[PDB]
Amino acid sequence: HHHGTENLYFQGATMAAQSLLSIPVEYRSQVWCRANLPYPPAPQLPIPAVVDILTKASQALPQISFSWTLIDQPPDGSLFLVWQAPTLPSPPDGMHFMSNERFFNMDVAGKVLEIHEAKHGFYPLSETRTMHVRCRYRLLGVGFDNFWLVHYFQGSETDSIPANISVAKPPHLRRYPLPDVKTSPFLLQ
Ligand SMILES: [Cl-]
Repeated sequence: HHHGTENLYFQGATMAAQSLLSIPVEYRSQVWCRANLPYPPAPQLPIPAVVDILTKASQALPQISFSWTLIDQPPDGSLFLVWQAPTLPSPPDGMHFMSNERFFNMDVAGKVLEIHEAKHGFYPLSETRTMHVRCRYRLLGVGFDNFWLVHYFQGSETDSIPANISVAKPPHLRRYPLPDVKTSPFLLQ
């Protein structure tokens, strides 16, 4: 009646469900399911690098843990491996955008790579011009459909445009300060 779509994804994911239930209800919509790696930071990745990173993560999955955690204003270079349903909205990350996220599809070795590219990213508390890009990648048909590489990096000078939260997406500033909510680790395979 509120959770039918989420429930589909937690049929098999019991540990992940148990961990989310340990979080106060008001923060359950706010957390990412993020791998405990962490990835070394990187500039914008070549497409074959993206495909290799997701492929290696799919092969290593039984030895990689995840925590529910808040992501906020990550520095340029930040790369995360996340578990997320493609039919649910991305949780907040403190970034706002002056343009709509664009969805591209590439064929790589007979597989679909999704590229969700959000240019014109800004941090409204500290930026009056856009300075960032967020990309969300996933690789389909390799048994890793609901896992994503999320990458934050510096925008080009030419793409920088005036920023104003009043017309940005998402439309609401998140509430600060953030609570400490990071769960103990769990497995997803
Ligand atoms: Cl637009």
